[PDB]
Amino acid sequence: FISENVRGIYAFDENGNLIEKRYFTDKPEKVLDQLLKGEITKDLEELLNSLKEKGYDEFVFEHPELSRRAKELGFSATTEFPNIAGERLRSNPEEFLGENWFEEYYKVGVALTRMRIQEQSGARDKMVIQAIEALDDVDKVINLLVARLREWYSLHFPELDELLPKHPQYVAFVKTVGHRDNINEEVLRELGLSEEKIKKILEAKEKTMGAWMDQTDIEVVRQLAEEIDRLYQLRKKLEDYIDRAMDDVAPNLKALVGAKLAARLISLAGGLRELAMMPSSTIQVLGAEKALFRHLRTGAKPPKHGVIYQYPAINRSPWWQRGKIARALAGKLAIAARVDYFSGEYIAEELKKELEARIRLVL
Amino acid sequence: FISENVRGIYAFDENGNLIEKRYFTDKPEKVLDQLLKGEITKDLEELLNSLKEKGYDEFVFEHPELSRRAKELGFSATTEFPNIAGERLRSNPEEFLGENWFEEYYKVGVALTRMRIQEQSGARDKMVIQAIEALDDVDKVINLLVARLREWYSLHFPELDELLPKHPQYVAFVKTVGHRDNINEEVLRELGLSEEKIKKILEAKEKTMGAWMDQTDIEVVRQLAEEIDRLYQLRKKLEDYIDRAMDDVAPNLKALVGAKLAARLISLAGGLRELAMMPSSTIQVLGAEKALFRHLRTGAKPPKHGVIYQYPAINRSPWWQRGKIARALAGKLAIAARVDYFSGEYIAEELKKELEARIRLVL
Amino acid sequence: KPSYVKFEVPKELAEKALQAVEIARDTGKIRKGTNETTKAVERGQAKLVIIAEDVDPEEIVAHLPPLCEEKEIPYIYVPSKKELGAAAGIEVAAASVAIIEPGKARDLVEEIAMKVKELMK
Amino acid sequence: KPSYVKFEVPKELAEKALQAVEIARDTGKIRKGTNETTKAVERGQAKLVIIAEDVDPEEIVAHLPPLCEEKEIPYIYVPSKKELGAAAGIEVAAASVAIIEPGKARDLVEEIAMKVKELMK
Amino acid sequence: MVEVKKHKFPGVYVVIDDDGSEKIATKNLVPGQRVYGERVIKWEGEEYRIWNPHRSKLGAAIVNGLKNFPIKPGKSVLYLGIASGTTASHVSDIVGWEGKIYGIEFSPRVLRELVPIVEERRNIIPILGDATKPEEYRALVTKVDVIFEDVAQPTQAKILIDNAKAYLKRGGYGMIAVKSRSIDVTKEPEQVFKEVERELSEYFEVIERLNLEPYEKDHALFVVRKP
Amino acid sequence: MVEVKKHKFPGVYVVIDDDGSEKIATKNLVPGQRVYGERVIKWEGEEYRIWNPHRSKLGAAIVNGLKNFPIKPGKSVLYLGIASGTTASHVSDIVGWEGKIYGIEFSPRVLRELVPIVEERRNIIPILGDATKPEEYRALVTKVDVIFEDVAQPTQAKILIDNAKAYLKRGGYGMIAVKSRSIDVTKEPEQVFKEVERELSEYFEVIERLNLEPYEKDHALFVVRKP
RNA sequence: AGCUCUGACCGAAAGGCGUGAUGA
RNA sequence: AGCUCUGACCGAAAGGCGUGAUGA
Repeated sequence: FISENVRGIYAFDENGNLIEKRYFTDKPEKVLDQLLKGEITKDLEELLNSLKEKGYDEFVFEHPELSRRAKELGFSATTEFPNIAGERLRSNPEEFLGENWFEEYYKVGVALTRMRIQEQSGARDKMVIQAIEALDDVDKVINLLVARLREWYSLHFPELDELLPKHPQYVAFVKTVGHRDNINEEVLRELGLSEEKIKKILEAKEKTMGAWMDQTDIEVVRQLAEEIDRLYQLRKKLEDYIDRAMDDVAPNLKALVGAKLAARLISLAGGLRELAMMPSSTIQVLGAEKALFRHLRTGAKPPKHGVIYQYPAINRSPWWQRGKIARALAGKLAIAARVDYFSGEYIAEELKKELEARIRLVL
Repeated sequence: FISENVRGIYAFDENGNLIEKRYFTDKPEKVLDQLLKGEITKDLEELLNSLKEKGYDEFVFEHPELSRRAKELGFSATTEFPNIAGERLRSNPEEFLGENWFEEYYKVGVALTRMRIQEQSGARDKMVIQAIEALDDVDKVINLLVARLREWYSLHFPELDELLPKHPQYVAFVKTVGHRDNINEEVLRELGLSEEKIKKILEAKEKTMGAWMDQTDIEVVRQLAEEIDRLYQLRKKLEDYIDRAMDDVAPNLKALVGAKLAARLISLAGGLRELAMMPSSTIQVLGAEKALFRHLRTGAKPPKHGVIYQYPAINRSPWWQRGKIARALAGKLAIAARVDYFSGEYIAEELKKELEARIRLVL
Repeated sequence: KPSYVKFEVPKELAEKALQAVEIARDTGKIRKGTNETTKAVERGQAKLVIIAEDVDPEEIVAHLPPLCEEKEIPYIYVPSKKELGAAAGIEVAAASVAIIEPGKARDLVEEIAMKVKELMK
Repeated sequence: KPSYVKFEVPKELAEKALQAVEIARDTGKIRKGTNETTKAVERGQAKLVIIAEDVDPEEIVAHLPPLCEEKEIPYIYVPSKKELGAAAGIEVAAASVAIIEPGKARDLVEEIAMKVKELMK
Repeated sequence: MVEVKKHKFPGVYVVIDDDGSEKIATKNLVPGQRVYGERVIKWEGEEYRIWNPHRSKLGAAIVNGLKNFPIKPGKSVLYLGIASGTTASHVSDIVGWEGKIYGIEFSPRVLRELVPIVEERRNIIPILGDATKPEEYRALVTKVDVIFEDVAQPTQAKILIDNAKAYLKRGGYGMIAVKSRSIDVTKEPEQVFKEVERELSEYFEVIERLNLEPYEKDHALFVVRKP
Repeated sequence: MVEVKKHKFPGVYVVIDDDGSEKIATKNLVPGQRVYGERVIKWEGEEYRIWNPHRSKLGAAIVNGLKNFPIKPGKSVLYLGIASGTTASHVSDIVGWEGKIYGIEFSPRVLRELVPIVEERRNIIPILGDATKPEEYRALVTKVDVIFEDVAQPTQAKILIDNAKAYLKRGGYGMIAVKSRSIDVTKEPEQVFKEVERELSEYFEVIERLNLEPYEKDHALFVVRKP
């Protein structure tokens, strides 16, 4: 059945036949970026329905997700690589693309490749470092404009402070629910909200110790909320950025310990340069003196060694053990950094593998 | 010429005569609020253009702002009270309004009022107390999210950090100008920016120690700037709220020291009831934590600075003198608190005058 | 007929209090005035808070009755405030006063107490 | 032919160092291995940092050259690592080592110093 | 015991109440209402709201024998400082259905306590305003017959004259209650009272002054005519 | 001194340099262009791009007498692991104008260093992608004649089979370069080389292995063909 | 107040180990 | 490690002042 071109989305008859196609109405490079990764677009759904006009319940794709979320919407589909369609097109492209077809595949590709590739910059180890602290700020900022909104709105509705302890849903409530007498079973579940939840609070609306607000006292407070819920939007696009320039900075540290933790590690370094250029001993313990800051200075849990201890494997394993695993990931990490600084070559699956099988053990 | 009704905006001829009229197209309660305030709306502007149309440069209004911002529209107007028009309409309204014209002046009238008066509440003293602190939080938050956007965007343009030290502009630079090469004289002035400022930077743009960013690095930072910019906006609407609820909480305190400092004093109180309920001595010194040092490390004597000292009269007044002036404003405050608590009657100008003339002096 | 007066005082029962301070000013203290009267009330130094029915703006002491009920103290309105001034330390008017440590007049006070406690409902 | 080797080293001036260590391990310390080698270079503890041209991935020490020109330390590549291991304390390979406190070899050291300052361009 | 018979003014009634005495009182416009919690009394078919001189000045004014009183059934009066409405509630009774009152308070909390009243008693129009700005209400009022100013504020003398040019119609009256410290707390009551009269007579004719004792202290009600 | 005459392989050339010796080289596809900063020599009318075995593995494999070499003028090759371009800069010269290379880097930073080049030399298409997932480029490519996989990565044996099914066409060859600790760092190179040979022979016909010494340590090229 | 991990030795064997053990 | 401003007396006089002086 279905596969995609450098020009359009084709849908092929079970034998060899063309059925129908939908040409790309945007810049192809832009639509392919969405399709190739498994994402579904209008041009593809414009198709699916047009196929079901002709009467097709049968659907076959080239990517696991095009088939998954093809079910998540209507249609019954199944994933198969070099399927009849994908095979018809790459098999004899000239058929579909004319006598110049390569000069085309060339353009749309070089084009798409300059889409996903950042321009040449020597600052981006730090631009990340900003972003990674910049949302450690957005995190202070959010807790605080929450404590406000919490007790402030708890003048008009005290109960629901410890009713909705999960911050984002407290917020969106205030942001949409608004005034106390607005709440109802229907729009209360619209938020998440178990069917018990929609009960536990709904009695709390009907009875209450809550003072009265009007179309004005609300409309400022429901203006706090609209803000918290854009700061959140800012946090997403802050991580959405780290997890991208982390492809262009340290593909390796990224692919090893994760884009965030890779940015944090680069972070208390002073940069990428100062990371690759130090031992693996100066690496394993790092946020140890940022997490040990909790006995005599500010105070918290019994002091936690290191930043890198957030590695799922460092964590799911115990005292006695653990320890020696940090000493290891510590090692791999120093390496990933130099390669990353100098080369960028994705060697990450090697040490990733050398680590995994590494320090199997005593107990 | 031009006077407003409970029904439409009428413009009359220099003698007695009609000319034309525009009826209120939305809820008259709504339009009038703006018009009566001195504000200019479209119903008005739709008229005057039509009046120019019949050849009138001549313009007169009953309000000072309707004329002053009518000139800020072009047309040469003037302010005169009970002008030929207002006199016409208020003289014999049933000419224009039929026989039931009062029943009308009534509806639009009770209607306009219920709009401007806040609904009965007993929490509103504590609502202002959030909103006053809730704007001090928005003040930590802003200095903090500027601190970020300052050095992060300085990677790309270090210079301009100390160039535009006034924050609200640095921000809007980043937010509109965007990339270091988007900047040009035209859009540099549209930002504020003296005729030199548009150079002192434009020179730096042209050569800089600046790192390099592309449509992606920028697009995030310019997204931090779009947030600073909505936080500022969230400030405006927070004080705007304070200055309107003071009306319904402490009309006097508000009319005495100002809506902000009013709400502040209501804050380190526990509310109005407490503010009202206590001496003038427990008032003059309120915000007293910081006066200033001389024994922290040095040696000297201790005394104190309470909130109310920002009263322009306490402030422009000197050493020797002053705090005798605090003693006073403290008292008229305690009185303002009580009538404000119990009554609401606007007695302010009485003790405002009791204070002004008060404690003129020895130097 | 001020609206900050809860109950209806007799014009002597007052007078006994009006002179109850007069000589309660001696071998125990009083605290003249409404600023340092409100002082004593919040800190409990108040034995009985005596007030005036004259005082205007009627809101200058209109706060005392609620503050007193809260702090569990008896109060009284002596219908004239110029007399209350002179009956304390000095001529010039006293909108209200209270007594901290009656001194001379120790037992000479709660008379008014037993009487205020019922009369006010 | 690795690209992290700046200067072209003599087939001999190297083992002199490869052998300038072997007995430099006697009443003066050494700090065997690349980790504690990098350690010493950041703390000034390094006299001469000797490396190998074998080591791979070639990014495991590729960092030493830049870190030295910084911390103002001379460096030399001995064309084999397995050599360098044994010539330190132990057989198993050593990607680089350096000299703290030459000990035996005190002045037998800077011989390579002069050369290396002229060699590297 | 109560007896009720016509008082000299249209829309005022005298009562010989329980014992021997005389009080004034006004016909309740909307039977069943009670505004400020005052003593209604019942008479043939009808209820008359007592009006206590201690509560409303204009009540005290009339018990002190106010000579002439422009506020009479059918008349359109502008009322500045209408507050709760305790004081203006009564004039509503007088003025009557073809009467009209434009009430203006400034504090929003007080005027509120009036707004529900004006549903039953519909000859009143609560308008949140500032007398100091006549024009802010320019579009909510129509030229009136009497202006009425309470509003204890220093500029109150000019307040009346301003509104008077805006609204008060040629040859109609207006009358103001003055509290005298409202104007100047330092200098002697008559002197401020006397000053106030002059400041007025510069625009009106001041056809009367009446001091409000024993009820209210150091006030005086004037009535002026607009030429 | 230099003399330049044709090598046994269509599109490869030999040179007898300054003194006595032999190096290989290709005819630069776009005169004036210099990719990895390699020595270009001139000949009758055109330039020849020297090719150094220490840089390109398939350079070494060709100095070590690579037996058969499917990459020839006209052939469309899928190049997996195309890097800066030093290593496919050459096959571009051989393949020529009617030839088409599809390059796939993963690390975006290195690929970028290619992208400028392929403006001039327009037979290569640089594609950001992960060889592990062949479908991620499913619509940017067309069936090839040769596949070439470099990519020091453990699964790499698989990587090749996987792509050879989507793209490589019947009886099309492919050649992969294996580093042997890319796959298993611990166990003996001639061992992994074998277990790898076996892994491929499950899908291909393994038509060759050639050790890459002395140039590169412990690597080897393999050629396989597609049934 | 504001800043530093440890450097040959686990395994019965197999031999794994400075391209980090074990101790933290 | 957490808290409270002070309470008759300035003016030469005029008399201003617990409905707060003066000292902080």
